[PDB]
Amino acid sequence: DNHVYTRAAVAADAKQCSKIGRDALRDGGSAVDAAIAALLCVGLMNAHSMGIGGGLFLTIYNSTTRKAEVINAREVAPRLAFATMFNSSEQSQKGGLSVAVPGEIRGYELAHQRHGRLPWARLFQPSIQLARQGFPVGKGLAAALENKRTVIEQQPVLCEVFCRDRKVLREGERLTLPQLADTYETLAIEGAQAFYNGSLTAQIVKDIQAAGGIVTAEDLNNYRAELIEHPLNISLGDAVLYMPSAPLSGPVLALILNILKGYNFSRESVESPEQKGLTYHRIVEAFRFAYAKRTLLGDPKFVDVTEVVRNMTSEFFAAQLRAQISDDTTHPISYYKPEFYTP
Amino acid sequence: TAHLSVVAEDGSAVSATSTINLYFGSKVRSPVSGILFNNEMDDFSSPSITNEFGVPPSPANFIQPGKQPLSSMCPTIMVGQDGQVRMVVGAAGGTQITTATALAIIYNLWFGYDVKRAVEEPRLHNQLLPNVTTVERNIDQAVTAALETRHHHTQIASTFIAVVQAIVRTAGGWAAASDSRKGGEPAGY
Ligand SMILES: *[C@@H]1O[C@H](CO)[C@@H](O)[C@H](O)[C@H]1NC(C)=O
Ligand SMILES: *[C@@H]1O[C@H](CO)[C@@H](O)[C@H](O)[C@H]1NC(C)=O
Ligand SMILES: *[C@@H]1O[C@H](CO)[C@@H](O)[C@H](O)[C@H]1NC(C)=O
Ligand SMILES: *[C@@H]1O[C@H](CO)[C@@H](O)[C@H](O)[C@H]1NC(C)=O
Ligand SMILES: *[C@@H]1O[C@H](CO)[C@@H](O)[C@H](O)[C@H]1NC(C)=O
Ligand SMILES: *[C@@H]1O[C@H](CO)[C@@H](O)[C@H](O)[C@H]1NC(C)=O
Ligand SMILES: *C[C@](*)(O)CC[C@H](N)C(=O)O
Ligand SMILES: [Cl-]
Ligand SMILES: [Cl-]
Ligand code: NA
Repeated sequence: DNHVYTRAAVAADAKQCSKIGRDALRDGGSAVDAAIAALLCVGLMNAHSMGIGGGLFLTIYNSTTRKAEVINAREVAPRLAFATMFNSSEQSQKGGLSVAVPGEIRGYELAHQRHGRLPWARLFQPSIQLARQGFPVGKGLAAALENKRTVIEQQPVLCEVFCRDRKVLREGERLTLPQLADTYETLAIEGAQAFYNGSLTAQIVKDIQAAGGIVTAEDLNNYRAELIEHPLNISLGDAVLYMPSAPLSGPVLALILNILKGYNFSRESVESPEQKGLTYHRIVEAFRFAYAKRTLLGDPKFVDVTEVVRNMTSEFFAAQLRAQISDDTTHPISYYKPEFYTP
Repeated sequence: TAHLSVVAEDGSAVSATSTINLYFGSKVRSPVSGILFNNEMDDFSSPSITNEFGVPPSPANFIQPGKQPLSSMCPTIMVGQDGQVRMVVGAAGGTQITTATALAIIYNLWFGYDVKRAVEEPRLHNQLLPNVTTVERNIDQAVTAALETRHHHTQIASTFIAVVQAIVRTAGGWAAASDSRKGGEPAGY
């Protein structure tokens, strides 16, 4: 009710899922078991945001060894993909051709193999129940359903679960996910292999291909979640911050914070409107300097990013950009030197 | 995108961000398995597609078989010099994720806002291209004034800017917060 807890805590975007995380902890799960259990739930209650058809990254800290690690389970382009495969935004956003190889379940598996304390099946149990029984639609999902009402109502396979009497579900109305409940049940009993190289695989490929996609059984068989033993860190006062490097945005985050740390913000930075307005102006300028360098980033396995990244986490480099922030004015785009190619 | 933060009794922690990209992904749902497929292919840059007005394609982020597309996601853990977790934080909401994660950190670490306040506090966003500062509906309007007089063109977000879930160590224990912009709520013991 105050949400200050003596022993442990789960912060998720649905109360029911934070609770499912919490119970995992109570029954002796590691922080990873709890994250997995809660994620499986969020994939049901906030089905518009995330799920087993997508990808994930986990940052994990072990208080005993004092080591942080990152698990990369983000989607990858199918093997039949190529640079000029799309000719409109619509082609990249809708239908089977827009689908990248899902990494979610391989990510849960790796994380669980390294850090799990509860049995795999136990992590699925409460979400199987929830998907079968149903739940009232939450605030976030109801707004997403509204936003995309037209597309949902015109697509009978989405209307099957996301409508009631041919119109999108509203907040408070009951959402049931009977097919997903069965898929979760299969995953819980057969493990991750059921999705990638097992009893669900041919159906996955058939569904993606029927909607115009190009994902094959080989794509799924070959997918691997990746352990990263040395995540990005930066020093901030007496603390360190761990976060994912490229292809994620830890280097942008690092650059924003390293720019701003040389201003020595404190309570006083927001105490009067004069300080407050200058402080927020400096924040926007650091956003703009950091987003300037973002366009050089990509998957480090395909693009050499090591020098870009070394700059973006350098304090000296950040002090250089800080000295170009004017207190009295913002600037045109070219001032920040956005770059699309290395020098 | 969805973000969640976890701290366990032994002090270990997980910051997990997960995504199918746009709302409902590709809009392709399996009638058999019920899986809703991502449209993460759209996170790649294309030489063809008009990105926005005057935003060009990024060659580092072009489609190659087996490549991962660039992401805004950034699940973070902050640990103090003594080895104890200080903050577990991340965000959802497309391209506003990195800026909102930065703001939550700034708000708690430097402005001294408690975790609920740091999550609930109005946010703003600028990503250089496009060239506009988006501010939330209930931002302090002195801040809007300070930006406009420094020549920022601002506009108000029709909905909200990102979603943040956070946990912060306090003398009283582990203080948690979920973002009311999405309707979440924490749980613990
Ligand atoms: C777009 O054009 C390219 C090159 O002409 C072609 O190979 C590709 O199949 C096209 N994609 C779509 C979705 O029409
Ligand atoms: C942290 O590392 C220790 C020692 O290597 C290990 O015993 C323990 O299982 C790890 N903790 C978690 C939560 O995985
Ligand atoms: C499972 O893996 C093997 C390779 O070890 C492969 O030959 C087979 O096609 C895969 N099965 C499915 C259902 O994808
Ligand atoms: C932070 O990263 C740097 C560069 O990779 C590395 O030298 C150092 O060991 C890391 N610091 C911590 C606290 O993990
Ligand atoms: C790194 O920063 C230095 C300036 O500090 C600059 O000379 C160099 O071009 C930068 N390298 C890249 C790849 O951005
Ligand atoms: C971007 O906005 C700034 C702020 O007013 C302005 O100086 C500039 O002319 C705008 N356009 C470009 C192309 O930078
Ligand atoms: C649903 C998430 O907000 C989308 C995030 C985007 N695909 C990315 O930057 O990874
Ligand atoms: Cl379903
Ligand atoms: Cl979220
Ligand atoms: Na709270």
